[PDB]
Amino acid sequence: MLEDPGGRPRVYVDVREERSPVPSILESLGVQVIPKQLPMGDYLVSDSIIVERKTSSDFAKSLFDGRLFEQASRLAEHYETVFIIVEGPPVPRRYRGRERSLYAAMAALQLDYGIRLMNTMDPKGTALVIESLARLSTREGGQRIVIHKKPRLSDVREWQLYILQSFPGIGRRTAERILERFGSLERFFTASKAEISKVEGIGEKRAEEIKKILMTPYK
Amino acid sequence: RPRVYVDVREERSPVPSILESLGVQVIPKQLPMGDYLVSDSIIVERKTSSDFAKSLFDGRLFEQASRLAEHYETVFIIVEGPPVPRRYRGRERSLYAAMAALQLDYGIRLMNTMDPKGTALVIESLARLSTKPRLSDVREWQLYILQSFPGIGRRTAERILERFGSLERFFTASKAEISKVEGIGEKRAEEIKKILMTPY
DNA sequence: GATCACAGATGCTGA
DNA sequence: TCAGCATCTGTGATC
Ligand SMILES: [Mg+2]
Repeated sequence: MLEDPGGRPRVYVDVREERSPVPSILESLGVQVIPKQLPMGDYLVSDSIIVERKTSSDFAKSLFDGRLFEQASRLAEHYETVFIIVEGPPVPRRYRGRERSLYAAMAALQLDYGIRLMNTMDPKGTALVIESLARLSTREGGQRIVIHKKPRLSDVREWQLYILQSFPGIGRRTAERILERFGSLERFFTASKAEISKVEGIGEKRAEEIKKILMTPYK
Repeated sequence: RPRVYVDVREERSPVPSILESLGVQVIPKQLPMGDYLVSDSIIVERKTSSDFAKSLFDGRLFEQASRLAEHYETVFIIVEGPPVPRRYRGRERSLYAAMAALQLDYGIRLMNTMDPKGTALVIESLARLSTKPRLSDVREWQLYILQSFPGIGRRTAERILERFGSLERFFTASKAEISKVEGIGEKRAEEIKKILMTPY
């Protein structure tokens, strides 16, 4: 339903991912690819889409590490839309028979925290899926769809949001609202019980908690 | 014991037999659309990889996607086989793009399985499956929050709070003040203040 | 036609 | 994706 094509295709790569064949492929499809340290995940696609890239075997490996679902729930807490892209065959040779595990995980990542899975065949596939997501999610809409003014994509904003999210009571939406209000973390970290409760979604109780955290001296 | 309703016309599929033999109660119903009804909320659509592709290029896939999405809260399309069948090497851009569009514009969820075994494993999983961290002492929330800054460990978070005794105090300290803390140099300090001070 | 208090709907966080 | 519950809101009783 969203109609209009958006701006210059742009995404941020986390540094740990920078190494991939993926970024060069991405640039080769005309996507601007900016390598930065992101709080989480490997590709920042739009303000509310994070992408975590995993080879089918790292998918497997981290399922049994315990790594997978910790990472999973973090991503799902902080971004409104999480894509895990699995690159290569869903079940690698080395992992046959353990398939009941793998597919079960997939079904759980999907139902438990609403994460979204794409399976790609190679880097180029991942690079295509990322590029399409980038394009699709930009796009401002047509019939009866308001267009809002949208914050420019940045890593610095992402961390500003990651830092706000770490507070009790402060989640995805509120962190955003806190930024539009105060314009700055430091202006926010400086306001009063009163002013922090002005925010849609925060009450006296959560405001008190926040203030008390900001101010209580450390023994 | 998970129940799943299988549509009559899916019943030629190899999948349901495997389902049966994993303890899933396979019941045939006459489905309004879809291949397996996993709950009232959750419908599954099973397509072979080159069926997915064939129907991408017919324009049936997106028509089907439409009805699935309108008539059910959650929609899965399980695509059995490699995402890009040989017949379609060279149109992959078109395939993945459709996968992107299915998820962002229709909200539809995809799985990719390697064969009927996987598809049945996935279905069974869903059938069953729908059947810090921090806790409030202020001192601890403090060490948590600081530790979500780039580069900052627990030991550095400690030392930060030793020097400045308060977050509010740290959050307003000078680049020079901050970068002197042990385990925060110029590099990490620059980022911190950039984070602290960059406007919307 | 305005306030208000409060009970229950909304919409969030946190996973 | 969704439980659990904080925050918000619509309602209707009163002035
Ligand atoms: Mg990764």
